[PDB]
Amino acid sequence: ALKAPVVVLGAGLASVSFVAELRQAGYQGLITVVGDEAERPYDRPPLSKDFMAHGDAEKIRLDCKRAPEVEWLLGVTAQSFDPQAHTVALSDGRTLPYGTLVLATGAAPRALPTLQGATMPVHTLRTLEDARRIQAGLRPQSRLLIVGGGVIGLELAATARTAGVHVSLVARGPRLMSRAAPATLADFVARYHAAQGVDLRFERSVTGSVDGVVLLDDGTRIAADMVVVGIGVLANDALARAAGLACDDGIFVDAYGRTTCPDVYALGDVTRQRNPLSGRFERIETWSNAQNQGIAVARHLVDPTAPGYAELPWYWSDQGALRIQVAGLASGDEEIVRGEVSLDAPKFTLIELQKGRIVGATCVNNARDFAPLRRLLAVGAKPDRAALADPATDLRKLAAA
Amino acid sequence: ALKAPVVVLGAGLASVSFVAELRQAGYQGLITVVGDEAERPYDRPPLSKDFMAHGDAEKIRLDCKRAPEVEWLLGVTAQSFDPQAHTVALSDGRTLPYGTLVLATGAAPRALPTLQGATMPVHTLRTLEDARRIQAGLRPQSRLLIVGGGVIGLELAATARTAGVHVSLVARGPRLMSRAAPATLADFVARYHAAQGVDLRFERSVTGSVDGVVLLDDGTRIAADMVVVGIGVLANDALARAAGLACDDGIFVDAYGRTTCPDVYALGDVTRQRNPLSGRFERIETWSNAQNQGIAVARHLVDPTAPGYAELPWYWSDQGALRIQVAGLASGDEEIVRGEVSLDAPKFTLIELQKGRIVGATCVNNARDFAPLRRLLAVGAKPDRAALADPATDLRKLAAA
Ligand SMILES: Cc1cc2nc3c(=O)[nH]c(=O)nc-3n(C[C@H](O)[C@H](O)[C@H](O)COP(=O)(O)OP(=O)(O)OC[C@H]3O[C@@H](n4cnc5c(N)ncnc54)[C@H](O)[C@@H]3O)c2cc1C
Ligand SMILES: Cc1cc2nc3c(=O)[nH]c(=O)nc-3n(C[C@H](O)[C@H](O)[C@H](O)COP(=O)(O)OP(=O)(O)OC[C@H]3O[C@@H](n4cnc5c(N)ncnc54)[C@H](O)[C@@H]3O)c2cc1C
Repeated sequence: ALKAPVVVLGAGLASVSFVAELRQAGYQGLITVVGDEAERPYDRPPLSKDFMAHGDAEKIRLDCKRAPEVEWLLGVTAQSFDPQAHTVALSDGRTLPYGTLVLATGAAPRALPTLQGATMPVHTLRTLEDARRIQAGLRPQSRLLIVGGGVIGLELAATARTAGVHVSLVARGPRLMSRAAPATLADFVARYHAAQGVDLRFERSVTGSVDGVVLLDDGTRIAADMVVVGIGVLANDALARAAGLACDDGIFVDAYGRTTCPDVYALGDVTRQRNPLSGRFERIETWSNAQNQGIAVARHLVDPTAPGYAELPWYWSDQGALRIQVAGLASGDEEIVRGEVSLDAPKFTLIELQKGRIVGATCVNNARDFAPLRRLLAVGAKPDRAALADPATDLRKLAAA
Repeated sequence: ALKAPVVVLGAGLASVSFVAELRQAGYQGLITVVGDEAERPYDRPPLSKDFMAHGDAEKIRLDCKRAPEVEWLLGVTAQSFDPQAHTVALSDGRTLPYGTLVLATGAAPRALPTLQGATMPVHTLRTLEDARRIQAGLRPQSRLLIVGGGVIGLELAATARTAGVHVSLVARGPRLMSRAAPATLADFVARYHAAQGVDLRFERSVTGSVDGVVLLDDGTRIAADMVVVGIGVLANDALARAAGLACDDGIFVDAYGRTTCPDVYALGDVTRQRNPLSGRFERIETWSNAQNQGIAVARHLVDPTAPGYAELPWYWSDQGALRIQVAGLASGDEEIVRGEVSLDAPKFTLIELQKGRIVGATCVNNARDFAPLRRLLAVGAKPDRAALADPATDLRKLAAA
């Protein structure tokens, strides 16, 4: 079952979390991790946040201390694996044997086809190298165009505005954060960014570019010194596809992290997995999934009596003055708004319900509300909805009860 | 790998095809098939076609002759399996051991929630029992309402009209055959059915029913003596879900038929699998998939050097005077029409292309064109598009070349 030696492909958060849990759970056999980036393993959320603003990579490294006795092959690419021979072929000419192989290769930013032949700077923001490259170009009074309405681009937008950079943003949909964000939140977030000077263009797509100017599908133009594309990511599932595993922009796994190939597991951004709230398979793209799924899969490998991965989804985003936290589903049949939604000292909570049952929650500048709401969400609580609205109500009391 | 004994859950076409191929390929160990219907294994396409019209079940049985030495447990339901203990629990109190378990449990018609409390006859059409029940009610001059725009309902519509039954049809979309049928075909098919007296209602949904009358979302009513619901099917994946396999309205499998649980495979209508033309996972709902996927998975189990399942999708439908055949994708960036599209002696061929490459084809009353088109499709031929249109052109010559 858990057969030594263990080989993990990828050295991001999912991998680090997985190998630390293997050790903590008591597995003492060989663990080897192959990571294509020549970087001490590091966390990505700071890259569009404090790192983009302050530049110290030694504040963003992951703690591999809870993972003793691991050989990390950094700067090495796994090129293929042979699931019959139980081997992995590496870019440096070496081959690793495995008893258990774990694919934790993450995802990469989607390229924008219309900007393929561009003769102006066009970047994406995924790696430390990407962040350093973008940061090197955030000159005060320069012009940045962000393509896409997702959180990472909005975090970059806020960071750029704080740095004195002019920011325009083009999104193909009618709202920001179309993925897993309640409309009420998305609308407020647009109002916030507009108030901070972001030039927002909804329902537009990029059709191309000429001599430093980006073209839009309404026949207009946006001049910029740099474009940062953030229209989503694609799973890094090429090795899985070539080896015959079931994949579709993501490696399909069950709650034990098993792929369709025996002795091969997958974790984190590279996986397509069940969302227990929707009951549908989705590629979850969050820090909490990478950590939590890695831990759960490791725990169950060492102790097969342990339950499978069962945590419900959530994420956060830091956009200037907005500390955003979102859990569960973006919508149900009812939204309750706790507090006022205002640009004057923003602070509010949203609760999404389905037939009286909490299926999601949002907190903006209210971390204290978020933890008990996630607990109510996890048990599918059906609380009094006037109480949920009632600003008197203490949610922590509710959660403990 | 292929470990004896073999147990298959489900005794439909996928199962029969799979076990016959195991025997033909040379596997000589135990094979036991569990089938919940107390019926000699039978094919479903006749149920909305000649069986509905003539009623002889002994014309629709599957040939199990190429599957010698198989014990068929008919009228028995598999209630669960334990993938650790390698056992299956049966409804008759017995337990089967397995070395290799194969889930071939098909799919069941979706119920229409708005008709749940109906006090008039409401049926679906999947089984021999269903067909006999519906047929018993096809009284000449009675009124039948079909809900859904799919092929099975249209086949029933044609059969009913031939039997002197008045037929109305409600579809929520703007066209018939919204799934895997080119719009050109769907439009023609509607014209055909309307000409044969079917009362077609597009862009309407059923909101309920009262005392023998069905209610629609445009505020109107349709009286009927019988409703047959055909709004699609849902995979019978409950045993897989309970046992911890990756599922989402269908059991995920790779091209070897492997699920995420070692020693457990799945075939046919119950699977969600890669469509090589789209490169996306889909639940394929066709006779040819059930047969071909069953054969390919069996072949590779006996001979691991054999390739995985690789056949491209296709189906046919018999609707009165229309013998419809459809292969590949419904659309690309180009459609070529061979022949005239006319209700006067219907006979035409459609070819769908993507950047010059054939990605799909349709034949109406032209079986001779269909076989070479499927061959051109399989190799992704890029033929001369004037030649493809040119009625002189012989496609069989093209295919052999
Ligand atoms: C800028 C940014 C900001 C973010 N902010 C937040 C946030 O505030 N909150 C939040 O919830 N989430 C956030 N995320 C998301 C989060 O960081 C991801 O969910 C997480 O990184 C996924 O971890 P992972 O280990 O699965 O994948 P990854 O971090 O992508 O790690 C995979 C590693 O494997 C490597 N690899 C791929 N193929 C091979 C190969 N063949 N051989 C060797 N190595 C290979 C990759 O290059 C990569 O280094 C952010 C992400 C980014 C990029
Ligand atoms: C009326 C009709 C007309 C059709 N016409 C066409 C056509 O013209 N062309 C075409 O391409 N396709 C057609 N099809 C589709 C085609 O028949 C299916 O794709 C095919 O039946 C799928 O085969 P299967 O073996 O995967 O599933 P099934 O035929 O559904 O067989 C599965 C069997 O497993 C049983 N089962 C489920 N759960 C259990 C359990 N726990 N224990 C034991 N047994 C269980 C089921 O009850 C069923 O008997 C038609 C289908 C129908 C219903």
